[PDB]
Amino acid sequence: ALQVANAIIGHYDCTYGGGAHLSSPLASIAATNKLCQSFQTFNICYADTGLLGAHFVCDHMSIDDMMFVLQGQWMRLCTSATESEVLRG
Amino acid sequence: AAKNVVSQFVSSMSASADVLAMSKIEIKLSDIPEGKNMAFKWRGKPLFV
Amino acid sequence: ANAGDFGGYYCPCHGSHYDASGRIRKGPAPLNLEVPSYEFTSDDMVIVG
Amino acid sequence: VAPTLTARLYSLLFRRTSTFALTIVVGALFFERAFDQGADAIYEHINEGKLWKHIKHKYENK
Amino acid sequence: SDLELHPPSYPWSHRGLLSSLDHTSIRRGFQVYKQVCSSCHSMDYVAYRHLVGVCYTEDEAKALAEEVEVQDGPNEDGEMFMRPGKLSDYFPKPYPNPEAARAANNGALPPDLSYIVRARHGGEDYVFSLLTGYCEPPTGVSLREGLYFNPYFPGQAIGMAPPIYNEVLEFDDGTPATMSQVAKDVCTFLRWAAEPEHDHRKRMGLKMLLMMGLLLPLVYAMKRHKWSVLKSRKLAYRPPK
Amino acid sequence: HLVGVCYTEDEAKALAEEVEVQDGPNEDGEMFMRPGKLSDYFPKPYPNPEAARAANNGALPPDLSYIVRARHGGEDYVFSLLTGYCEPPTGVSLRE
Amino acid sequence: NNAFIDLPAPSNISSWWNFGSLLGICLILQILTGLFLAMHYTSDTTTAFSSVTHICRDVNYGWIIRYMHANGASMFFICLYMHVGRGLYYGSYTFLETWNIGVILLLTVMATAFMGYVLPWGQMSFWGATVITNLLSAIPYIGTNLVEWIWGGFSVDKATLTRFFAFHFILPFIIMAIAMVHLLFLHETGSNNPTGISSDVDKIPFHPYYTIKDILGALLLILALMLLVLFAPDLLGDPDNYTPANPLNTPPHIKPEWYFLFAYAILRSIPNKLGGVLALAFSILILALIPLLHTSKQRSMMFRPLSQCLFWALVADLLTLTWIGGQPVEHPYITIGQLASVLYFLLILVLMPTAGTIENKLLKW
Amino acid sequence: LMKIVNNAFIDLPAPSNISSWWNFGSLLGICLILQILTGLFLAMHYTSDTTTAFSSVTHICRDVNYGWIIRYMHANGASMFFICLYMHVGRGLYYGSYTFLETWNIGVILLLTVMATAFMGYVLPWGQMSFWGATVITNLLSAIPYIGTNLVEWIWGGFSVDKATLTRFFAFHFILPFIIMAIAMVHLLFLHETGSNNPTGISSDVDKIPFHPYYTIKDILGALLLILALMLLVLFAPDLLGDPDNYTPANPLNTPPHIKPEWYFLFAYAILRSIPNKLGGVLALAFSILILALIPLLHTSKQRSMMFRPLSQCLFWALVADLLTLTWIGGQPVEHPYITIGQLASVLYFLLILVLMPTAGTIENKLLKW
Amino acid sequence: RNWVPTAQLWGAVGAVGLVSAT
Amino acid sequence: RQFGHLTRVRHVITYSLSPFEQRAFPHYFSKGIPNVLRRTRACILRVAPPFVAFYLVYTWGTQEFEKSKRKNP
Amino acid sequence: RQFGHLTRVRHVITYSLSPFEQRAFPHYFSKGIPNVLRRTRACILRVAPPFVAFYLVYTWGTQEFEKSKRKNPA
Ligand code: HEC
Ligand code: HEM
Ligand code: HEM
Ligand code: HEM
Ligand code: HEM
Ligand SMILES: C/C=C(C)/C=C/C=C/[C@H](OC)[C@@H](C)[C@@H](OC)[C@@H](C)CCc1oc2c(O)c(OC)cc(OC)c2c(=O)c1C
Ligand SMILES: C/C=C(C)/C=C/C=C/[C@H](OC)[C@@H](C)[C@@H](OC)[C@@H](C)CCc1oc2c(O)c(OC)cc(OC)c2c(=O)c1C
Repeated sequence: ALQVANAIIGHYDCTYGGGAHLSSPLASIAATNKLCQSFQTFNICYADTGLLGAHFVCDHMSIDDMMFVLQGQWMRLCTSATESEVLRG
Repeated sequence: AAKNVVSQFVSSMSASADVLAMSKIEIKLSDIPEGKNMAFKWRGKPLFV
Repeated sequence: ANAGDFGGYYCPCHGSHYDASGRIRKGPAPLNLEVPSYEFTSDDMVIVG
Repeated sequence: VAPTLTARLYSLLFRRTSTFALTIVVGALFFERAFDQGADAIYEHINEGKLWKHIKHKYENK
Repeated sequence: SDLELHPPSYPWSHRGLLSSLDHTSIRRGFQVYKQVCSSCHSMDYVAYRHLVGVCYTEDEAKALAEEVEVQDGPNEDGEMFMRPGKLSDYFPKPYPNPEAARAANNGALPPDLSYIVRARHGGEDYVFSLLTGYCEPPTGVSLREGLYFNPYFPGQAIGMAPPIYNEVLEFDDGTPATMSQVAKDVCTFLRWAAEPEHDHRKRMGLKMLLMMGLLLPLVYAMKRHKWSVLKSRKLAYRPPK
Repeated sequence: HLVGVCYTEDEAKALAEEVEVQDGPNEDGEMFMRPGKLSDYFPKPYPNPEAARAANNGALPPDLSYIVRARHGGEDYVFSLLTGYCEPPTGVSLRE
Repeated sequence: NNAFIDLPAPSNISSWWNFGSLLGICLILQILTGLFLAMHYTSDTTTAFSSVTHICRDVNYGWIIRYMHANGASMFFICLYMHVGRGLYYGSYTFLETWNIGVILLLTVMATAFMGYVLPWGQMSFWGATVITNLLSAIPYIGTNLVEWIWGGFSVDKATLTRFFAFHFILPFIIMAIAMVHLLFLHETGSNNPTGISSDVDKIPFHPYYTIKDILGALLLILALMLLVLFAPDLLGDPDNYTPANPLNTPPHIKPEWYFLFAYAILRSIPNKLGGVLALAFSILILALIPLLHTSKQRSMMFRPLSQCLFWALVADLLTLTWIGGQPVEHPYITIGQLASVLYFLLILVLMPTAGTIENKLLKW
Repeated sequence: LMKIVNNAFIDLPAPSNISSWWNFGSLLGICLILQILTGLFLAMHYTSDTTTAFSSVTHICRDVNYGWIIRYMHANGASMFFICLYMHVGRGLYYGSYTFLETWNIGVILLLTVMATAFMGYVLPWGQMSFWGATVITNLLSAIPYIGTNLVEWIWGGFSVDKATLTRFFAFHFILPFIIMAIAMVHLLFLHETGSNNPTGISSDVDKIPFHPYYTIKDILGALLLILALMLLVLFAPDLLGDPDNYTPANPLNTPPHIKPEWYFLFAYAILRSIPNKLGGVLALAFSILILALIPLLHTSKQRSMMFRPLSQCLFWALVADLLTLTWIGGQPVEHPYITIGQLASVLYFLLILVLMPTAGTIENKLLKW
Repeated sequence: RNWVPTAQLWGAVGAVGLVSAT
Repeated sequence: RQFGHLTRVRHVITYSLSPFEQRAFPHYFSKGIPNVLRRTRACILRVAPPFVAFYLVYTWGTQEFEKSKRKNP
Repeated sequence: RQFGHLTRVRHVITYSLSPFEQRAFPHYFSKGIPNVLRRTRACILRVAPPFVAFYLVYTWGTQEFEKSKRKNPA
C-alpha cells in the first residue's frame, strides 16, 4: 500500500513531457509553478525499519513551497485518497 | 478564563441593578372618566387604564 | 386610543389595529396587547404589578 | 503488551482533531463545575461565619 | 499645627488578601450610620436595595426603607408629596445642600460618607482612629469655640464633636455598644459602602491565582517544548581547507 | 438673546428686571428671589407639565422655542391657527 | 504615489464614477463635523436634547456645524444610492470582493446614521430607537433577549442613549478602515468603465485627469450641501424631532428618514412580523446576490436595451416605494406598496436575469 | 487575506536570541487593546456633564454588572501601560535599538500621545485630582509667549476649567487611542524593514528563526504574566497605584494640600518643580521627554549594544536609579532637603544623557583601540 | 468522504459550544 | 497594476497637442448642443417611460386617496 | 525581509532533535541554578551600586527631613 501511495505522488523532473497535465498534484503544481528541478518519493527498506519519504532538488526560493505541497499531499492521502487515484497508483 | 471574561463584559450591557428595582403602581380610578384611556409611565413603558 | 377600524387603538408605526380589549385585529402585530397582573382594592383603586 | 495512560489518551482522544476538540469542550465544562465548586468552598471556608450565606438563616423567614 | 500623627494598623478581619468583610459587623455598622451619623452625614451613593443579601434580607430592607418618608411627584395636580421609602430610594440626605449643612454645623461641612474610606489615606484605620481618638488639647493649644481637639485630624482642630461613646445606641443583636465596638462596626460598614465589590474581587482573586498556578507552568512547558529544538541544537563549522 | 436682535442691552436688562427669578442657595442654605438678569431664561409659567395640564383643563401648552420648526407649515400654520378660530360646523359638538 | 498619482485609470469613466470620491468626502465631512459636535454634546437623557439646542444657539457657529452634519448624512445617502446604481448598471459588481465589502459598507452606514438620529433624543429619535432595535425581536427564541440586552433594560432609556453615543462615535472610523479595504481590492483590478470592456489598451494616469475631475465633483457636492444648509436646513428633516422624546406617545404620522423610506414601505407591506423583517433584511442583502444572477454575456448595460428598461423600472419602483413610505397605511397606498414591493424582488430575481438571457439569444451567443 | 498576516507575522524572521526585554512590544499592544476594550465598555455608561460625570462613574462601579472590574482594569491597565512603556524605552536605550531612527522617533511620538491620552482620561471622573490635573497641565501652554494664555482658554472653552473642558476631553480621550493604534502600526512597519535588534547589538541575519512558533508562544507566556500583574492589582489592591483625593468630587475653590501627580508622571513633575522659573520648568519638562529624540545623535560607541560595555552599563543603571530618585522626590513636599536632592537628580539626569554616557562611549572605544 | 464524519464532529462542537457557552 | 505591465499593443499611433497650444472650449455650443440633444434622444425611450408610469400611478393614487376621504367621491 | 534573502552562509552544519524526542526541562535545577548564580554575579557590580546609592540618599534625606520637623528649642 505504501508503494501504491508513493506511486500516486510519484516522481518528476524538468525533462518530463507531461507538465501541467501530470496526474500527481505535486508533479503538476511543481511543473506549472516551477517549484523544483526534480523530486522522487521513496521507500527504503531494511530488516525491521526503513525510510519512507521524498527527495527534491530546487531553487533556494522554492524550498518552503515544495515542502508545503509535499506534506499537503501526504496529508491528503491519509484523510482523502480517492478510489480513482488509488487505482491509478 | 475566556468564558468568564467574555460573559462579564456581555453582562455589563444587560440591565444594571438600579433598572431592575421595580415596584407596583396604584391608580385612582375615579379620575378616569368613562370612555377615556389614561396612560401612565410604568416599569419603563406605557400603562393604559 | 380611539383610532383604527375597531374603536380600540391604532398603532401609527406600521398600521396595527386593536380593539377595545387590546386584541390585535389587523396589521402586522402578532399578539394582543399584554394584560398585566392587577388587583382592585379599596376605594376606587387598582394596584398593578 | 500493555500501553500507558498517555498512550491511551493519545490514541483515543488527541490523535484525531475532531476528538481532540470534543475532549476540550467536555473537559472544559467538567473542569468549570469542579473548579468553581472547589474554589468557592475554599473561599467560604477561609471566611466561615462571615458571609451573608452563613448568617442568613438568623434573619430569614421571607 | 502642621505636625502629623498617622494612624496605626488595626487587624481588621477583612485585612487579609483572601479575607472577606464580616457581614454581621457590616449589619451593626449600618445601625450606627443610621442611628448616629445620618443626622449630619449623607451617603448619597447607597440605596436600601444595596443592603439586600449583604446585611439584611429583602423584607428587612423594605421595612427599613419604609421607616422614612421621601419626596416624590409631581402628582396629577403638579404637586410634590411624601411617601414611605422603598428599596430603590437612596439613603435620605440630612441637608438639601452643602450651604445648609454648614449652617447647621457652625460652618463646617460633614462630608458625604459613601467613599470616605477610599477618600482618606489610612482608610478605616484613619476613621477608627479619628472616632476613638478625641482628647483634651495639649498645653498651650487653645481652640476657637466650635472646634474640638483630635490628634488624628489634619491640624488637630476638627468641627465635629465626638460622635460616639459607650451606649450611644443599642444593637439588634445585643452586642455591648462600647465606643470602640461602635467605631469598629461603623468602619466595617463604611468599607463596604466605599467598596461593595470587596468580597467578590477577593473570591475572584483566589480563582485567578489558582488558574495562574495552573496555566503559567503549562504554557511555560509548551514554550520549552517548542524551544527545545533550538536549545539543544548543535553547530559545526566545516570550511574547505 | 434679544440683545442686538430686537432690543438694546439696556432695554433687555430692564426687561429681565421686570420679573423675579429664584436663585440660591445663600449662605443659610436657602433659595431666594431676585430681579432677573440677561443670563436668565424666560420664566416658566408652571413648575412642571402636570401643573400646566391641571391649569389648562388637562391640555398641555407646548413649549414655544421650536414650535415653528416643530410643525409642518411653520408660521403659515401658526398664523392660520391663531387667526382661524370659528364656530363649529352644524352637526359638530365639542366637549367642554 | 502608486495608489494615487500614477494609478492607471480608464480614459472614459464618466461622472457616475465620481461618487466614490464623493463618498470619501461625505465620510470625512461627517467625521469632522461629528467630532466638533461631540465636543459639546452630552448623552444623558436629561440633557441630550438641551445640549443640541445649546450647540445651535450658543456655540459659535454651532448651528452650521450641526446642520452640515444633518444634511451631510442626507448627501451621504444620495451618493451611496448613486454609487450602487452605477455599479448595478455597469456590472461593477463582478469585482466580487470590492462589491461585497461595499454591501457591508452600506449596512454599516445605515446602522451608523440610525444611531446618530437617536442622539438628539427628540420624538423620532426615541421611536426610531424603539422600532429598529425591535427588528431583532423577530429572531426566534432569543430575539427579545437580544433587544433588552442592546437596550440595557426593558425599554429604550438612559442606558440606550449613552451606549448609542459610543457606538455612533466609533463606527465611522470602522467604516473608514473598511472603505480602505474596499479600495485595496479595487486596486487589484483597476476600475470598470461605461462600456464594460477592459480598458487596459487605453489607461491614463489618475493625476491630473481624475484629480481635477474629482475636485470639480467635490465642488458640486459642496454646493448641493450648502444650498441645503444655508437655504433649507430642515427640508430633508422631520419636524417631529424638534419635540423632546415622549415615551408615552408615538406621533400619529411618524415616518422614517427619507433614505430609509423604500425599505420601510417594503416592511409595511407585509401583514406579518417575521415576514416583514425578513423582507426588509432581504431588500438590502439581495445586493449580495446580484453577481450570481448575472446572465448576460456582456458586463455593462450600455449595449443592452432591454436590461436598461428594466433598470429604470427598478429605479422608478424605488421612487414609488419611497413615496408610499411617506403615506399613511390606507387605501390605495396599501395595495400600491404591495405591488411595488413585489415588483422590486421580481425585477431583480426574475425579470433582469431573463432579459439578460433574451439579449444573449438575440445576439446569437 | 493570507499574506501580510502571513509574511508580517507567521514567517517573519526574528533573531534567535532576543530576550524577555523584547516582550514589551507585544505587551504594549495588549495594553492598548485592553484599554480600548475596557474603555469602550466604560464609555457605554459614562456621561461627560460636570453635574453627572463623577456620579456616572460610581454608577458604573456600584450598579453596572461587573462595572467595577472593567473600571479598575482600565485604571490599573493605564499603570501597566506605563510600566511596559518605560521597560520598552529602557530596553531600547540599553541595546542601541534607537539606531532604527524612524522606528525610534515614532516611538517618541507614541510615548507623548499615550501620556496626553492618560492625562485626559484621568480628568473624566471629575474628582479633585481630575480637576487640578486639567488646570495645571493645560496651563503648561501658558508658557508660550504672546498667545499662551489664549491657547489655554481656547482649549478650555472658557476662562477656567468647566463643562466645556470635560466634554471635549471625553471626545479627545475617546479618539486618541485609535490614533495611537494607527501610529503603532506605522511603528511596526518601519521596524519590519530592518527586523529586530538583539542583546548583542550584532546583526542576526546569520541566525534567524520564524516568529511562529517560537515568539508566538513566548509572547503568550509574557501576556499571561502581564495579566497576572494586572489582576493582582485589580483584585487585591485596585487603589494601590491610585490617589485617594480623586474619590472626592472636583472643588474649584480648593486645591488639596498634598496634591501630587499620577506615579508615572512623578519623575517629570520633580524635574519641573526643581526650577524656580515658569518658562524654565516647562522647557525642562518638555526636554526631559524630547531628549529621547537626541539619543541617536549622542551615540559614540563603536558598538551598538551596552552588553559588552561595562562603563556604559554602570551609567545606565545610574540613570535608572536617578529616575527612581526623581520619582521618590516627586512624591515629597517642596521642603528641605528634598528641594536640593531633586535639583541634583534633575541635573544628573541631563548630565548622564548629554555628557557622561557619550563620554563613556569614547573611553570604551579607546580601551578597545578603535 | 471523511468530510461527513469530520463535519459531524464539527457539527457537534458548534452545538456543545452554543449549548454550554450560551 | 502599473504602466509598463498593463497589456500588449502594436501599431497604434497617437497624436496630441499641448494644452497651452489649444482651446479648452472648442465649439462648445456649436457642437456641444447637438451632441447633448443626440445623447438625450438616444436614451429617452429607455429612461423616461418608467418615470411616466410612476407619475401616472402617483397622480392616480393620490386622487383616489382624496376622493375616498369625502362624502360624495 | 524574507528567508531565502537574508544573508550568505557557507560551511555550517546544524543538528537538531524533534521536540517529541527530548525533555523540555533537561537539568533544570542542576544546571539552571549555577547559570543563574553566574549571570547574577557577572552583573551585580554594574547593576546594584546605583541603587545602593539611591537607598543611601533615600534614607539620609528622609531622616534629615523628620529631624528638621522637630524639637527646636528657642
Ligand atoms: C453632626 C452633629 C455630626 C455627627 C452626628 C457626626 N459627624 Fe462626622 N462630622 C461632622 C462635621 C461637621 C464634620 C466636619 C469637620 C471638619 O472640621 O471639617 C465631620 C467630619 C467627619 C469626617 C471627615 C473627617 C476628615 O478627615 O475630613 C468623618 C470621617 C466623620 N465626620 C465621620 C462620622 C461618622 C462615621 C459618624 C457617626 C459615628 C459621624 N461623623 C457623626 C458632623 C457630624
Ligand atoms: C462608505 C461607503 C463607500 C465608499 C467610501 C466607497 C468608495 C469607493 C471608491 C473611492 C471607489 C472608486 C471610484 C468609483 O468608481 O466610484 C469605489 C468603487 C466601487 N465601489 Fe464603493 N464605496 C462605498 C460604498 C460602496 C457600496 C455601498 C457599493 C455597492 C454595494 C460599492 C461598490 C463599489 C464597486 C463595485 C466599485 C467599482 C466601481 C467601478 O470600477 O465601476 N461601494 N467605491
Ligand atoms: C458615517 C458617518 C456619520 C453619519 C452618517 C452620521 C449621521 C448622524 C445623524 C443622521 C445624526 C442625526 C442628526 C440630527 O438630525 O441631529 C447624527 C448626530 C450626531 N452625530 Fe453623527 N454621523 C456620522 C459620524 C459621526 C462622528 C464621527 C461623530 C462624532 C465622533 C458624530 C457625532 C454626532 C453627534 C455628537 C451628534 C448629535 C448632535 C446632532 O444631532 O447633530 N457623528 N449623526
Ligand atoms: C503605544 C506604544 C508602543 C507600542 C505599541 C510599541 C510596539 C513595539 C513592537 C510590537 C515592537 C517589536 C517587539 C519589541 O522589540 O518589543 C517594538 C519595537 C521597538 N519599539 Fe516600540 N512600541 C511602543 C512604544 C515605543 C516607545 C515609547 C519607543 C521608544 C522611544 C519605542 C521604540 C521601539 C524600538 C526602537 C523598537 C526596536 C526594538 C529592537 O528590535 O531592539 N516603542 N515596539
Ligand atoms: C491608550 C489608552 C487609554 C489610556 C491610557 C486610558 C487612560 C485612562 C485613565 C488613566 C483614566 C482614569 C481612570 C480612573 O478612573 O482612575 C481613564 C478613564 C476613562 N477612559 Fe480611558 N484610557 C485609554 C483608552 C480609552 C478608550 C479607547 C476609551 C473609550 C472609547 C476610554 C474611555 C474612558 C472612560 C469612559 C473613562 C472614564 C471612566 C473611568 O474613570 O474609569 N479610554 N482612561
Ligand atoms: C445597536 C445597533 C443596532 C440595533 C442597529 C440596527 C440597524 C438596523 C438597520 O441598519 C443596518 C436599519 C437601520 C435599516 O434596516 C436595514 C433601515 C433601512 C430600517 C429602516 C426603518 O427605519 C425606521 C425609522 O428610522 C423610524 O424613525 C422614526 C421609524 C420606523 O418605523 C416606525 C422605521 C422602520 O420601520 C424601518 C423599517
Ligand atoms: C488637550 C490636551 C492637552 C492640553 C494635553 C497636554 C499634555 C501634556 C503632556 O503630555 C504630553 C503632559 C501630560 C506630560 O508632560 C510631558 C506630563 C509628564 C506632565 C506631568 C505633570 O502632571 C501633573 C499632574 O498629573 C497633576 O495631577 C493632579 C498635577 C500636577 O501639578 C500640580 C502635574 C505637573 O506639574 C506635571 C508636570
